[PDB]
Amino acid sequence: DAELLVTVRGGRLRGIRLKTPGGPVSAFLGIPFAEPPMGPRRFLPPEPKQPWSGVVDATTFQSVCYQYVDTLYPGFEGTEMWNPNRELSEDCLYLNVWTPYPRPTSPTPVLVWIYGGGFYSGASSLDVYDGRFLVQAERTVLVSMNYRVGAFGFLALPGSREAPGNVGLLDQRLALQWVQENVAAFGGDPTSVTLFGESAGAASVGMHLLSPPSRGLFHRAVLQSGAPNGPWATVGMGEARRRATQLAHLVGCPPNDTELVACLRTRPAQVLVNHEWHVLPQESVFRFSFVPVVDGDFLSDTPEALINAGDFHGLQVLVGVVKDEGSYFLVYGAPGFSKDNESLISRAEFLAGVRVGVPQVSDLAAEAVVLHYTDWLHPEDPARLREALSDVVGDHNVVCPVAQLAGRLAAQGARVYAYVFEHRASTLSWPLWMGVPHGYEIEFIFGIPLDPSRNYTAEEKIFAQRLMRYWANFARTGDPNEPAPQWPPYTAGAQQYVSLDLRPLEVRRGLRAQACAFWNRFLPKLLSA
Amino acid sequence: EDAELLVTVRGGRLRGIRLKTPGGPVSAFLGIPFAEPPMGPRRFLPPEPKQPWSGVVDATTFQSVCYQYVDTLYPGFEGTEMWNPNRELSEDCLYLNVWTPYPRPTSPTPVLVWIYGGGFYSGASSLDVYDGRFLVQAERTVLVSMNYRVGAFGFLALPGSREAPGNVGLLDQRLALQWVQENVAAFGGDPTSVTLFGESAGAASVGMHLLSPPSRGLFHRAVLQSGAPNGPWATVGMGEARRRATQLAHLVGCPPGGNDTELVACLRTRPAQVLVNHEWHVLPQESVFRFSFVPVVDGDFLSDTPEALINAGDFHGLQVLVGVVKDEGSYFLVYGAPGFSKDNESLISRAEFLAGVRVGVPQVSDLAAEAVVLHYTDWLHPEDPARLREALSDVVGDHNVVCPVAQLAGRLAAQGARVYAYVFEHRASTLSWPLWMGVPHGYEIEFIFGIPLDPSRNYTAEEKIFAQRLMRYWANFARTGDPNEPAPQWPPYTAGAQQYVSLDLRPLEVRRGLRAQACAFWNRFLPKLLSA
Ligand SMILES: *[C@@H]1O[C@H](CO[C@@H]2O[C@@H](C)[C@@H](O)[C@@H](O)[C@@H]2O)[C@@H](O[C@@H]2O[C@H](CO)[C@@H](O)[C@H](O)[C@H]2NC(C)=O)[C@H](O)[C@H]1NC(C)=O
Ligand SMILES: *[C@@H]1O[C@H](CO[C@@H]2O[C@@H](C)[C@@H](O)[C@@H](O)[C@@H]2O)[C@@H](O[C@@H]2O[C@H](CO)[C@@H](O)[C@H](O)[C@H]2NC(C)=O)[C@H](O)[C@H]1NC(C)=O
Ligand SMILES: *[C@@H]1O[C@H](CO[C@@H]2O[C@@H](C)[C@@H](O)[C@@H](O)[C@@H]2O)[C@@H](O[C@@H]2O[C@H](CO)[C@@H](O)[C@H](O)[C@H]2NC(C)=O)[C@H](O)[C@H]1NC(C)=O
Ligand SMILES: NC(=O)c1cc[n+](COC[n+]2ccccc2/C=N/O)cc1
Ligand SMILES: NC(=O)c1cc[n+](COC[n+]2ccccc2/C=N/O)cc1
Ligand SMILES: *[C@@H]1O[C@H](CO)[C@@H](O)[C@H](O)[C@H]1NC(C)=O
Ligand SMILES: *[P@](=O)(/N=C(\C)N(CC)CC)OC
Repeated sequence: DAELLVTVRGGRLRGIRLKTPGGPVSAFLGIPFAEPPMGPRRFLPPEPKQPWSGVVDATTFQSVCYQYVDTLYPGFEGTEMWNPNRELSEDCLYLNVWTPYPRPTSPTPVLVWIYGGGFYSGASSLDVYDGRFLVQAERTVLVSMNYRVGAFGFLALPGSREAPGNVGLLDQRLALQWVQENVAAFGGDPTSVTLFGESAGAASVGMHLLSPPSRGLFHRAVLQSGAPNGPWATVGMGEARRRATQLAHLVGCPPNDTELVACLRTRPAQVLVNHEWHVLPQESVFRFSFVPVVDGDFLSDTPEALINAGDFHGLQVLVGVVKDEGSYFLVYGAPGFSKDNESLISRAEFLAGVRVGVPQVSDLAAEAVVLHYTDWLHPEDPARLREALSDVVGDHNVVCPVAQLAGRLAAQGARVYAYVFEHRASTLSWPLWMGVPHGYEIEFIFGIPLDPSRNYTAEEKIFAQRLMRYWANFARTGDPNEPAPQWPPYTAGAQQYVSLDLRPLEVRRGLRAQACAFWNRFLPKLLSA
Repeated sequence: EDAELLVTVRGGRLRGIRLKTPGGPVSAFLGIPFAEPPMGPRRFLPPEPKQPWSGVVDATTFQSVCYQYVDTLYPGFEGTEMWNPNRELSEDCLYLNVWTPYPRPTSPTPVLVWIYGGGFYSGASSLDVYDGRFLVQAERTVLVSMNYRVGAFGFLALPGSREAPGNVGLLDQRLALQWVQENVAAFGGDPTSVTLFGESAGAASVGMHLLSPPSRGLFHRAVLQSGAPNGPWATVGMGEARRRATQLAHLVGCPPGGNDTELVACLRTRPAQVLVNHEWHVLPQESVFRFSFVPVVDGDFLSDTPEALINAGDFHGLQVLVGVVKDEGSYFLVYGAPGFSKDNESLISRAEFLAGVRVGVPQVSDLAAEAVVLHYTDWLHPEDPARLREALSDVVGDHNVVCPVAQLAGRLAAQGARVYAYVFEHRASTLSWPLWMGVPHGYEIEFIFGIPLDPSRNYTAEEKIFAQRLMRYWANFARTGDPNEPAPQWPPYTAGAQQYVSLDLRPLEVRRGLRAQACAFWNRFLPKLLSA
C-alpha cells in the first residue's frame, strides 16, 4: 500500500491505516525527530535526528518520557486516563502524524497538539489525544510530539552549558521545525500551522508566541485552560538553581555546576523522578518543581512583560476554560477534600486550604484573598466554602491568567475568541460537586464520543462534531464561525465570550471580571509594596 | 402665676412657658443655664457648674448658638439653611432645654436627652428640627436637650496643657447630664431611666459617653443615629491635635509654638469670629467628611481609642438602638467632590471618580486608595457615569458611617448588649435636595421628633402616621429598652444573623447584613493594610 509509505528527510517511513466510524485515516506513529537525549545528552538541548537507512517502523506509539505516575486513586479511570499507557524511557522524542486516507494531494491545514501535565507528566499516546476522529471529520493533518518533562525537560542551572533549562521547550520547537520541513510530504500545508494545547500545553503554546525563534514556525494558537503568564508556568533563575541544587543533594550528589550535573547524569532516571516533588518550598497545589525558566534566552523577559510590550496585529487566538477549573486540584492536598465525598469543609479547613492554594505569599496577601472569597453573610457554610476554595485556585491559576492574556492581546492587535466549556460528560467518573473539572473538554475536541466503543449519548456526539468544526474553522480561517448564533471576538471592553454545551451558543460578558480584577490588578501592587 | 410653670432646681427658681401642640399643652423650660459662660479667661477651659442665683430665671426661649461656622455654599437653600444657626452666635451659650407634659407627670417619667450633630464644628439645640414638643406630647416623656461648644471653642487641644486640655465640648455634655441626674425629678422625669440619643457627631458623642466611665453612670440606654465614635472622623490623635491647634494659632498670630499657657492666652485675645474664619485652613488635605477640631484620644476622657475600648468593653445590662439612612454619602459630595452639585445630576466621569476617592479617603497610601477603587468599581461597567456617582457616595457613606455603625453594633451584641438596628428608607415629600441624592444623611431626624405633625408644614397624611409610629418606637426603647410594642416584630441585631429592619411607610421588613461584604473590607481588611 503506497499510501502508508512516506519519505521524510531522515529516511523512509511505514505507516498504518486506522478505522473510524466515518472512514479510514492514515497514521504515522513514533517518527523520530531528535537523537535520543540519553547518557551525556541528558539535560542538553535536543539534536536533530541523523538520517537513517531502511524503513522506520511507524505503526505504533513510541515510549513515554520518564515521568511521575499518579498513585492517589489506583485503578480509578479519572486518574489513570492521564497516566502513561506506554513504557517510560529517556528515548522518547518521537512525534505522530495523522492525515486523511488516501493522503491529500493538495496542501492541508495542519494542527499541532502540545499535551499538558504540569510540565512533569503527559504523553502524546494517551487515548484522549487520538487524532483519528478530527482528521477524518475535518480533513486536516494533525501532528503531536513528545517532549521531556520534569527534571529531564526543565531542570535549569542558569548560566550553565550542561543544564541550560527549557530543553523541553526546544523539544517542541524542534518538532515544529520538523513540521515545516516534512509535513508537506504527508499532504500538510506548512504555511498554515495552528498550535493548540491544554493546561501546561496551553502555557507552552503561549511561550512559543512570545519567543521569536518559535513565532516563524506556526500561524495561530489555541490556549485551553492554560497561559504562559500564570503563577505556575514559569520560574525565576534563582529559584530554578535552588531546586536543581537540592534535588542533587537528595540524590546523593554534591552541590561547580558541571561536576554537579555530571553526577546527576550517573543517576537512573527513576531516582530523579522519585525526588523531584520534594524540592518544592511549601505544601501546595498547582505548583510544579521543574517548569520553564525565565533566563533571557527562550524568553527575553517574563511572559507578562512580553505580553504587555508585544505587537500582536495579524494574530488570531482561541482561548477558554472549563466551568470549574479548580475542582480537580484540591483532592491532592487541600484539607478535607476527597472524590469519594461531599468535601463539605469547615472555615478552618477553608483558610488552611487558602495558604495551600495561594502559596509563597505574605499573610496580608492571604487575608486579602479570604476577604474577597468569603460571603460575610454566610461565613461558615460548608457548601459555599467548598466552592469558594475551588474558585480561589481556579481563578488564581487558570481563569484570571487566561482572562489577562485575552484582554492584552485583543487590545494590542490580536483577534481573540473566548469560550467557557459548560458540559459535564455523561461518562464522567468524578463526583458531581466537582462539576466540569479541568481537562475534560479535550475528549470532546478530539471527537472521542464518536468512538462507538464508548458510552457517549447521541446529543454528545453531535456536540463533539460541533466543537471539532469550531476548532477546524479557526485553524482554516482564524474564525470559528460557520458562514446560527455567531461567536463574537473577545475585546477588553465588551469582554464577550460564548458558552459551549448541548444548547446553542450563548454570548456572555466578562470572564469573572470582578474576581480577576483582584488577581490581575490589585494583588501585584500589594506584593511589590 | 401658673404653678406648673415654676420649678425649683438646685441653682434657684425657674419659670417656663406653655407651648401649644396639635395634641395638647406642653410645658417648656428653654435656656436654662447649667454652666458659667466660657468667655474670656474661661475660653478653652472645662466648664464650671452654674453658681446658684437669687430670684426667678426666665427659662422661656432658646439661648444663643455657640460660636460656629455658617454654611454659605447654597445661600437661601432650605436644605442648607435648616442646619444653620437660628439664634445669635455667642460664646455665652451653655444652656439646656427641658420639655415636660402639661400638667407635670404624677410619677417618674423616662427621660430622653438629645445631642445634636454638626461635625463637632456646628449645631444647636434650637433648630426647628429638634423641637421636642411633639415627642413629649405624643409619647408623654421628658425631653432634655443641651448646647455644647463646637469648633476650636469645644475641641482645640494642646494635650497635657491645663489651659487647653481639649475635649471641653464633651464635658459640656457630661455636665449637662450631671444636671439631669440632680434636677430632672423636679420636672417629673425619672433619673434612673435616662436614654441618650443623638445623630451624626451627636451619635459619635453619645458613643464616647458609653466608653468613658464617668459619663456611663449618668444614663441607661443609647440611640446612635448615623454616627459612631469609631469613625475615622470623630477622633484625632494627640499629636495631630497639637499640630492643628498650633498652626491655627500661627495663622491668627500667636505667638509672634513654645509655651502652652503663653500660646493659649494669646489665642484668648482674638475675636471669636477670627478663629472661626481660620479653623478650616489647618486640615492636612482637601477632603470631605473631615473636621479640624474633634474629640482627642488623650487617655483622659477616652483612656484609649474608641475601637479598642469597644473591643475591650463588657456591655451586659445595656441596650442601644443604632441605624443609618439609605443614602448616607450623597450629602457630603456636593462639598468638594469634583463634578458633584445639587443642581446637576452629578453624572461624574471615571477620572472624577478616582479623584473623588482620594478626597473621600484622605491620608491613606496609594495602595489603600486602589484597594478602594477595586471594591467599588464595576469591572463590567467601569465608566458608567450613573454607577460611578452612586459608587462614590457608597465609598463616603460606608467608610464614615455605615461600617463604623456596623462594627460598633456587632461588637456590642457579641459582648453582652441587646442591640436593635434599622435603616431609614423614606424620602420625605418636602425634601429640597435633588432626586439622585436619595434619602440623605440627617433626614430621619424630622420624623423622629414628630415634625410632620406641625400644622404649618405640608407633609402628607401618611408621613404623619409614619412619624407617630417611629416616635412610638423611640419611646418604647426609652421606657423598656426594647422598641417593640407590648404587628410584625423587630428582632435584635446579632453578630451572626445581623438582622435589622427597614423604616418606611410600609410595615417593618426584616433584613440581614449592613453592607456586610462592603464593610468587611473597611472593618477587617483595610486596618490590616495600613499596618503592613
Ligand atoms: C472526606 O473525606 C476526607 C478524606 O479522607 C479520606 O477519604 C475518606 C473517604 C475516608 O476514607 C477517610 O478515612 C480518608 O482518610 C476527610 O478528610 C480527612 O478526614 C480524616 C478524618 O475523618 C482526617 O484524619 C484526614 O486528615 C482528612 N484528610 C484530609 C486530606 O483532609 C473528611 O473528613 C471527609 N469529609 C466529610 C466526611 O465531610
Ligand atoms: C509658661 O508661662 C507661664 C507664665 O509665665 C509667667 O508669665 C510670662 C509672661 C513670663 O514672663 C514668666 O516669667 C512668668 O512667670 C509659666 O507659669 C508661671 O510660672 C512661674 C514660675 O514657675 C510661676 O511663678 C507663675 O505662678 C506661673 N504663672 C501661671 C501658671 O499663670 C510657666 O512656668 C511657663 N512654662 C515654661 C517656661 O516652661
Ligand atoms: C454640574 O455641576 C458642577 C458644579 O458646578 C457649578 O454648578 C453647576 C450647576 C453650574 O452652575 C456650573 O456653572 C457651576 O460651576 C460642575 O462642575 C464644575 O464645572 C465647572 C465648569 O468647568 C468647573 O469650573 C468647576 O471646577 C466644577 N466643579 C467641580 C466641583 O468639579 C459640572 O460641570 C456640572 N455639569 C456636569 C455635566 O457635571
Ligand atoms: N514535582 C511536581 O511538580 C509534582 C507535582 C504533583 N505530583 C503528583 O500529582 C498530584 N496531582 C496529580 C494530578 C493533578 C494534580 C495534582 C496536584 N498537584 O499539586 C507529582 C509531582
Ligand atoms: N469654620 C470653618 O471655617 C469651616 C469651613 C468649612 N466647613 C465645612 O463646611 C462645608 N460643609 C461640608 C460638609 C457638610 C456640611 C458643610 C457645611 N456646614 O455648615 C466647616 C467649617
Ligand atoms: C459503559 O461501557 C462499558 C464497556 O466496558 C460497559 O461495560 C458499561 O455497561 C457501560 N455503561 C453503561 C451505563 O452503559
Ligand atoms: P454629622 O455631624 N451631621 C451633619 C453633617 N448634619 C447635617 C446634614 C446633621 C446635623 O456629620 C459628620
